[PDB]
Order: sequence, then C-alpha cells, then structure tokens
Amino acid sequence: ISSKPPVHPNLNMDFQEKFEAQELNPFFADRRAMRPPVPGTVP
Amino acid sequence: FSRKTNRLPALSLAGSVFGGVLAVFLVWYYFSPEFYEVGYAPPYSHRIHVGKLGLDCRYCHNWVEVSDKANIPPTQTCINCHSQILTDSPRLQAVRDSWATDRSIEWVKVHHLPDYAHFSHASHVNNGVGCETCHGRIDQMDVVRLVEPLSMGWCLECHRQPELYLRPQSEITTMGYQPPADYIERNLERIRKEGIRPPTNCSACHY
Amino acid sequence: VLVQGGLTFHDITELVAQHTEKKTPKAWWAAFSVAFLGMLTLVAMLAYQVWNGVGVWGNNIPVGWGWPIVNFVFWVGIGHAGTLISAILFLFRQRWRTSINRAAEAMTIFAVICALIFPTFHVGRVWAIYWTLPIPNQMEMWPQFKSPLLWDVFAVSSYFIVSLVFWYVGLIPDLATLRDRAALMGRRLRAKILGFFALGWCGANRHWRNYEKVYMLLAGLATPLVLSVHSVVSFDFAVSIIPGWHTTIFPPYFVAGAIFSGFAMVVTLMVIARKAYGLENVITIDHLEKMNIIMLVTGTMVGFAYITEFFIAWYSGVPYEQYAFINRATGPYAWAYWTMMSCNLIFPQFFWIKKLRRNIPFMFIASIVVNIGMWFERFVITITSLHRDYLPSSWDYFVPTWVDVLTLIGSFGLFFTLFLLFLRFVPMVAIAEVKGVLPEADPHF
Amino acid sequence: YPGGVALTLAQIEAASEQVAQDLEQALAELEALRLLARRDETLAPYVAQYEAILEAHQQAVLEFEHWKEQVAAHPGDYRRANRTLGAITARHEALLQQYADVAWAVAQHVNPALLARAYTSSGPRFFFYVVPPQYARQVNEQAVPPLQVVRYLAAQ
Amino acid sequence: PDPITKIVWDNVAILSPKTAAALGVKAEYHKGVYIADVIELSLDGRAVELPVWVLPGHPDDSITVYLGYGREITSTRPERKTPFFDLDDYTDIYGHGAIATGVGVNVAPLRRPDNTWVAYGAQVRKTGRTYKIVTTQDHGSMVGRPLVR
Ligand code: HEC
Ligand code: HEC
Ligand code: HEC
Ligand code: HEC
Ligand code: HEC
Repeated sequence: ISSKPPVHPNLNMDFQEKFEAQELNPFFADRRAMRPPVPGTVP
Repeated sequence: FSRKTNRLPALSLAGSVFGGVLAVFLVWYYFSPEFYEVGYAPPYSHRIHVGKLGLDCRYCHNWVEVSDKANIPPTQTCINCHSQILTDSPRLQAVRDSWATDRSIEWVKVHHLPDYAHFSHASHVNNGVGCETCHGRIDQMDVVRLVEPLSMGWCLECHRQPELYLRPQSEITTMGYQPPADYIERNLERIRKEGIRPPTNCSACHY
Repeated sequence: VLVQGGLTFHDITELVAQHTEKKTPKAWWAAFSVAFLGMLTLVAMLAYQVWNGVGVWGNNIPVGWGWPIVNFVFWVGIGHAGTLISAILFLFRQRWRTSINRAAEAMTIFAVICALIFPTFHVGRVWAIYWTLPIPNQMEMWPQFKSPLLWDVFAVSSYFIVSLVFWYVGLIPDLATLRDRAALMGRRLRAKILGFFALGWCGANRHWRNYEKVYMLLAGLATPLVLSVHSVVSFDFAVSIIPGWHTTIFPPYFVAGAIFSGFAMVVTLMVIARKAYGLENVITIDHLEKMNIIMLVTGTMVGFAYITEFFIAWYSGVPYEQYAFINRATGPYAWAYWTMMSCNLIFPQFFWIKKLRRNIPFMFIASIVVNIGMWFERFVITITSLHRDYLPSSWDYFVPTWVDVLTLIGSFGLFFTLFLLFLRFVPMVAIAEVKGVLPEADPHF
Repeated sequence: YPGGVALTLAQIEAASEQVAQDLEQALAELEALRLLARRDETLAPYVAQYEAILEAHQQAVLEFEHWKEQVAAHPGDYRRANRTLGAITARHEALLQQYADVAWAVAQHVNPALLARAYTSSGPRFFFYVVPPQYARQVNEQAVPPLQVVRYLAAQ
Repeated sequence: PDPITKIVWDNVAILSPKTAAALGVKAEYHKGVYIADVIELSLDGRAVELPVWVLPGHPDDSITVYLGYGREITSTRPERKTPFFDLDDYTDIYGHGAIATGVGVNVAPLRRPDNTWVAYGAQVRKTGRTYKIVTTQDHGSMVGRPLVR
C-alpha cells in the first residue's frame, strides 16, 4: 500500500557498505557489482 | 480554588487509560511501514507471464532450488522470447537496448531484509516451503505488494510453528494450492522422517 | 533537643517563604550561568560523541569503560545519601533528619538523572537501547535478565521513581503551605493554581495517619531497594570473573562508598547552603556533627574492606588475585591507591579530633577531599584490575582523553544546574516535620 | 498454535520407538563388529570408538522418557513438544550419523575403498551448475543405509 | 604486528639493553604507549634518525633496521575534511593522504651495496624528536604464569 520505500528508522546496517552480488556499485562504467570474468579463466 | 475538579480525576484517569488504549490499538509496527507497490523501470506484470502464460517460477528465477538469495533474472531471459515475439512496444526499449548494450536493467527490489540477517531459499524450498506463504500469491499481481512483512517476528513463527505451512514438495510452486485435509499429521510424519529441525537461535541468519 | 533555634511553628513559614517569596537573586544568575555552561559543555561533547563514536573517550578494549561508568557509580553512589536519611532515620526514628531531609532526595534525584545518562550514553548504540526494556517489541525478542546491566535499568528506572514519589509525597505539606500562601501573600494569585500538587490537601486526620504509615512504608520499602540499587551496580562488577571484582564483599562495600561519597557531597551543599543562604536556627551545626559519624562509620567500614582485599591477596588468593592488588599499590596507579586509601583513611581518622570537628570551614575542604577519593575509588576498583587481568597480552594503561574530563565536569554542571533549578522552586527544608517533631508539638505541656 | 500439545505426542512416540528398535540394532552391530573385524585392523581405539557412542545412545533412552513425560504430564504448552521433538530427532539422527562415520571406516580398511555408496558425495557449492544437490539427496536417501551399514559388510 | 615485537606503522631499530644502557636510550612508557628515543645513524654523510626500541635478545653493537615504511605516496583522492564537530582524522586512515606517507623513515639508500644487508660506520647521535611508537602487546614477560608452560 504505502507506495514509497517504508520508514525503517535504524538504517545503520540495512544497506551494508560492502555490496553483495547483484547490487549497485557506484564506481565502474556499468553500474554493477558482478564485474564478469575475463575469457579463458577456469574454475 | 475551584469547585468541580471532581471531574479532574476523570480526565486524569481516563486520558491516562486512553494512553494505553491509543498505545496498543495503534501500533501496527511491521504492517503499516512495510507494504508497497513500487514503480519499476519496466512493469514485469507477473500476472501475464504466470496467470495466462503458465510459467512456473524456476524459469527466470533460477537458482532458487540450489542457491541462497536467489537471483532476479538477467536481461538474457527476456531475450529468449522478447527478441522476436513482440519487437514493438514502447515499454521495454530499455530491455532491447540493454541486450544491445551493457547497462543492465535498472531493477528495484522488495523484501529487502537487511544484509546482517542472511537467508537461503534452497535451505527452505528443498525442505518444502512455498511462495504463497512468504512472497504472496503472485499469479495475479501486476506489481509486487509484498503482502508479507518479511520481518523477524513473522519469520520466526514458522521456525516455532512450522507444520502449519510446509508443503509436500510435489509441485511446490503452485499458487492455486489448497492443502489437503489432515494436513498437519500428514506433515509431522515428514519432520519425524526428513528431520528438518528448524532453527531458533542467533547463529542461523544473523551470524 | 536536636535543633537549636528560637522558633515556634510559624517562624519557619515566614522564613522559607522569604527563600521562595520573590524572584531576584544574583548569585543564582552566576550559578545558572556557570552550571548551565557546564551542562552545555556536557551536551557539547555528548552529541559530538554519538554522531562520531565511542572511542573519543579514552577507552581501550581491556578497560572498555573508563570515566563514564565510573561517574555512574559516583553519581548514584552520591545519591543514596539523600534517600536513606529520609528512610533510615525514620526506621531507627532518630527524629533528627528533619532539618535536611527534603533537600536530600533532590541531591539524590538529580544525581540519578546525571547518572542514568551514562548507561544511555557510554554505549555506542544509544538509539537501540529500548530493546533493553522488556516491551513486547516488533519481533519475539526480550532482554536477558541474567545481566546486571539490565538490573541497573529497572533499578534506576525504579529508584528515580520511588525516590521521587517518596520525595514528592515528602513535600506535600510544602505545596499545601505554598498553595495556602499564594492566595494571601506570595508571588501571584496564579501560583495557587500551580500548586495543585497539594492534591486537595487539608492536613486531616483521616489521611495524615495514612501518610505516616506510607512514610514508614517507603522507609522500610526504599531502603531494601537502596540496598539493591547500589548492590546491583556493584553486582555488575563482582559477578564477573575478574579477580579484583569477584571478591564478594563489594556490594556492602560500594554501598558504604555511596554513604562515604554521598554525605561527602551533602556537606559541601550544606556548608554553602549555610553561609550566604543559610538556616542557623534550623540547620544547627550540631546536626552536621552527628552527621559525620555515619560518614565516619563508613570512614572505617570502607577501610576494613581494603584490609580484606589487601589480606586475601596474602590469604588463599589465585596467583592472579595475588598480583591484582600488588598492581593497585605498586604499578602505574601508585599515584591513585597509595594516596586514595590514605586520603579516604587519613582524613576520617584525622577527622575525629575536636569532638568530630564541628568547625564549619573544615567541612568544605574535607568533604571535597573525602569525595575525590571516591571518584578514584571507582576509577581504581573498576579499572586497576581490569587491565592486568589474567593475561600480559591484555596489559594496557588507560589514557583519559580531554573529552572524558568535560563529561565529568558536565556532570557537576547538570547536577548543580538542575539541583538549583527545582530547589529555588520547592522549599529546601522539610518544614512540615521540623516544626512537628522536636518543638512543642508534643502534647506534654 | 493449532490444537495443543496432545497432537504432537503421537509422533514423538514414533521417534522413541525408532530409538528402541535401534538399541537392538546398535548393540547387535556391536556384536557383529567384534565378529567381522576380529583382527583385520587396529581395533583397540577403533572398536571402543564405536562403543563410546553406545553409552550415550542408551543414556538418551531414559532421557527420552524424561523428555517425553515432561510433555505428556501437562499438555498445555505448545513450546515444549516442537522442541523436545527437535531435540530427539537431532539427538537421534546424530547418533545415526555418528554410528555411520565410525562404520564407514570399517569398510575403509577391510575394503581398500570407502565405497562410492558412502555418502551423497555431491561436491562444493560451485558444483551446482553441474550437479544440483536435489539429485544428490535422491542418491543418498535411496542408496545409503542408516544402520544397515555393517550388515552390508556381511555381504563382503 | 611483527612477531618479534608487536610493532605497527613504523620502522625501528632493535638492540640490546646493554648497548642501550651503554648508549643512553630507552623504550620508556609512563602511559603504556612506549615513548621512544632516536639514533640519527650516520653512514658516509647520509644520516637519518628513527625510533629506537629495545629487545633483550639482540647482541652487542648491532641493530636490525627494517625497510619499507618510508615510502612517500602521492594521492589522487581528496583529504576528505569534515567539520570539527565530526571525526574524520582519527577514522579516515585513507584520508590525510595515501598510507605509505610518513609512516617511518626510508632506510634502503644508506647501505653499501657490497654484501648489501650489513653495514659499518654509524656515528650514532642520540638526538630529540623523541616521539611515540605503538604496539598491541605493550608489555611482555609473564610473571611465571600458566599461559605457555
Ligand atoms: C519459492 C517458494 C520462492 C521463490 C520463487 C522466491 N522465494 Fe524468496 N525471498 C525471501 C526473502 C526474505 C528474500 C530477500 C533476500 C535478501 O534480501 O537477501 C527473498 C528473495 C527472493 C527473490 C529475489 C529478491 C532479492 O534479491 O532479495 C526472489 C525472486 C524470491 N525470493 C523468490 C523470503 C522467502 C521465503 C520465506 C521463508 C520463502 C519460502 C521464499 N522466499 C521462497 C521463494
Ligand atoms: C520471468 C519471466 C519471471 C517469471 C516467470 C516470474 N518472475 Fe518473479 N520476478 C521477475 C523479475 C524480473 C522481477 C523483478 C521485479 C520488478 O521490479 O519487476 C521479479 C520479481 C519477483 C519477486 C520480488 C523480487 C524483488 O524485486 O524484490 C518475487 C518474490 C518473485 N518475482 C517471485 C516469483 C515467483 C514465485 C514466480 C512464479 C510463481 C515468478 N516470480 C515468476 C521475473 C520473473
Ligand atoms: C516467453 C516465454 C516470454 C518470456 C521469457 C518473457 N515474456 Fe513478457 N510477455 C510474453 C508474452 C507472450 C506477452 C504478451 C501477452 C499479452 O497479454 O499481450 C508478454 C508481455 C510482456 C509485457 C507487456 C507489454 C505491454 O503490454 O506493453 C512486458 C512488459 C513483458 N512481457 C516483460 C517481460 C520481461 C521484462 C521479461 C523478462 C524478465 C519477460 N517479459 C519474459 C512472453 C514472455
Ligand atoms: C515456514 C513458513 C518458514 C519460514 C517463514 C521461514 N523458514 Fe527458515 N526454515 C524453514 C524450515 C522448515 C527449515 C528447516 C529445513 C531443514 O531441513 O533443516 C528452515 C531452515 C532455515 C535455516 C537453516 C539453517 C541453514 O541452513 O543455514 C535458515 C538460516 C532459515 N531457515 C532462515 C530463515 C529466515 C531468515 C526466514 C525469514 C526471514 C525464514 N527462515 C523463514 C521454514 C521457514
Ligand atoms: C532468522 C533466521 C533470524 C533469527 C533466528 C533471528 N533473527 Fe533477529 N532478525 C532477523 C531479521 C531478518 C530481522 C530484520 C527485521 C527488520 O526490522 O527489518 C531481524 C531483526 C532483529 C533485530 C532488530 C534489528 C533492527 O534493525 O531493528 C534484532 C536486535 C535481532 N533481530 C536479534 C535477534 C536475536 C538476538 C536472535 C537470536 C539470538 C534473533 N534475532 C533471531 C532474522 C533473524
């Protein structure tokens, strides 16, 4: 219902300063956290 | 001084009593500041891909059976079919350009419990929990209501009272699922056998 | 006789009225300046704190605490003095407390205010402290009642209340007196309407008997609480595994520290509440004389424990507890403990000379010095065995920052700031019972 | 909290009976292990390595009565059955799992191969793009014995 | 922390108490922070100073000056000032510059490249600027306690 992002008072640790996969990364050209791998790499 | 302050204990008492009444019949603490229908970049409209296209959920929400924090799909999934099915709309030119470029689709999200309380769908789904219970009945949902709060006090009611919810794992992703009668006793025989033993502790998700 | 004053029942009302009659003091205008400036320095560094982080205080991790909680034990240990001369002195019914009592729970309640701020603020996450309370919160979570840091909360959130409600009830006849004066002689006609805290007072038989048994009740029902409040605030130390804390004599001890701290400040207030704005006829100097005994009681009961500490190091201590007190005397804090124990022992055993040293000016220069050891007593006992505890790896001196000291100072600031504030509004002396106890209120005439 | 405690009291009984039937099996295997590997291995810690679990398993039986009787004594508290049942199944599946870890080493010395019927043997998490564990739990469940592990070694 | 001495953020010179008590320097601490004297060692007219710390292990007439720690670094990011009401200097370890600046003194250029680990001819000069040097342990030598046995 409450169409906006709802009030969470303590935003201390919701959006951690580190970023998990599939999350915004405000550094790179493509705003993206994955940074896909170079070809030829092997697990 | 004043003659009719016999009425003054009333507003002292009653307004103090109403202090309790207004406190507890007003809280709605994780039900009012949770639910919302956000405006995406394109509207996905789960209604259409599910409610009249008959797709189950593992198609584009892959890695929910095996991973933790299952993925929103890439753009590539839409390019399976929306490369050559529609090719017309002024609704997903972001999508076609995104496959033709590198800027991924600017997806907002919901259910974002904090990243100090981890979670794993596969730990649940493989053990028989359905999306009707937790992410709501999506089959008729143009945009996400997040009808469940996904807060702890509700997250934990299942880990204390699980057998009211868990599914038999046969066709778990079925929004039109009424469970059977004698549901509970048909379930506890699995917790006796499958031995799921849900967590009650701090170690599980908060680390 | 225990008050020296050529008074009758009326002579107090004209006088304490003159102490609350008109609003034009000048020394006030200086105290409310320097004290509020002290309070300004407090919050100037206390929100500077929370926007930034705890470590601006001088706390390393072994000594996690430093001066703030030290001051919490101070600014609550200082306060038990006021409530117990309201309670104890009625239990033993020495008929003697009346000259000073009503000014004392002030000296407690404001101490408890500037005390309680520390547990709310030496934490790093202040905003997330309501979790500490047992509210059925937004999840199925509740606090942990095996934690004396929680007992402190209920204790102080009860001790602020019981001491208040026992002080507020203590001062009903004042508001009756002032409500009675506001009509015929006083500030305004609209001070009467402010004095509804009288709560329909008439001094009747039907409820005055009840007032006595209630004052009896809270006496015999706040003392069992006082002996649990500061004991809780000692339990937090001694419950631990630290050798300098786990010694079990501490809860009686710190209580005696609260005596030997609190009266060591009340005398500082009474001296300065006796020179310029004083009651020669009601604050009899013989009162302070018989006051410093119960100080000097704890001038030696505090001393006996130091012997036990210093003894059990030689009797059956752990090889760490053996070292724990050699640290206290010999080590970094030799400036503290040698002088502290000596300060808290010399001056009391140098106190009783000229029949308890009735002389008033010695009181100020001594009552300070008796108290300065208390801030050391809790900076010593807490910290001197909190480093050098069960490892050499956790050996680290405690360097207190320049913000540690402005909070200490600010605690004096808010104390005087708010102690003076209501004190100028409420009456100082327990004028109800003064004229009711020692003077000719007795029916034998 | 659906209908009280008396509902769960049937399944908690159904767990304790599995334990009682395993008193036979574990103590039966404890005979068989002394018979199978008489001298084919060190066996001095390694046999007692199997016995050390056994005194715990039997100790829990008297407890599983005490656990249970504290529930059936008063059926008015739902927050004890789910827990006593979560404790039993864990204190049960553990001892099943601890029997196995000591029993797979038996084959590990008699056979030079701890067999490919040992465990799920799925792999790490990045080996899910190839092999979801779903496949594995249908391998492990439908292949691995809980306590038919050494009777299986009667076939060897 | 180095394993020898739990030292961080500064190059050092470690030596015996017998040379220290025959040279005139110490690792005195009256605040549990190890205030330190200096050396101002001088080789061929290429002298620099550094904190002297002491260890009861090393032999006569020898000091093990560790390298690195004197490596000037040039920053592209700002120093990130915030108001005096806010703490940044104590926290923003990457703030005042990049890290390698001024953490110690550079020592590599002093030696002779013949057998280029050792060196002679350090006309030591116990001079001032006696500044801090920080550790985690801060102490040592348990008093016969049960911690290693
Ligand atoms: C089938 C039964 C399920 C499907 C399909 C999905 N879920 Fe879940 N889910 C839950 C939470 C608390 C989150 C947030 C994750 C986080 O913040 O770390 C999610 C996440 C998703 C997502 C992606 C959104 C995201 O990246 O956060 C998808 C597509 C998704 N879930 C689909 C909670 C639960 C839950 C209650 C236990 C259950 C049973 C499921 N989710 C199961 C399914
Ligand atoms: C692709 C064709 C999809 C199908 C079929 C289903 N989902 Fe969906 N889902 C998809 C996208 C691209 C998104 C992003 C939301 C947006 O902003 O448009 C979603 C969203 C969800 C969510 C919420 C996740 C979030 O954004 O925080 C959930 C819980 C979810 N989807 C679940 C779900 C289920 C259970 C489905 C089948 C029953 C299903 N989705 C279909 C992509 C696609
Ligand atoms: C093939 C299996 C499909 C996949 C994969 C996805 N979509 Fe789809 N989508 C599909 C059809 C057949 C239709 C049309 C049905 C109708 O009611 O007209 C759609 C429709 C949409 C729309 C609506 C377009 C509009 O009305 O303007 C959108 C916005 C849409 N689809 C988005 C979408 C996305 C973002 C997908 C991947 C995440 C996706 N679809 C997958 C068939 C298929
Ligand atoms: C049913 C309605 C559930 C809800 C809602 C949530 N969980 Fe769950 N969870 C459920 C079950 C039946 C099980 C046990 C499966 C088994 O075989 O063990 C679990 C287990 C977990 C675990 C397991 C520990 C792990 O593997 O790391 C975790 C961490 C967990 N659940 C987390 C979790 C969170 C964070 C939830 C809400 C926010 C949540 N669960 C809800 C069933 C249900
Ligand atoms: C999942 C497996 C959890 C378990 C078990 C426990 N907690 Fe929980 N907690 C969890 C989530 C997903 C959330 C977020 C709710 C929200 O407000 O959005 C929480 C919340 C808390 C909090 C409050 C944090 C806040 O920002 O308000 C606390 C203090 C907390 N949880 C503590 C806690 C403890 C002490 C638990 C067991 C020891 C515990 N939680 C269980 C997830 C889960």
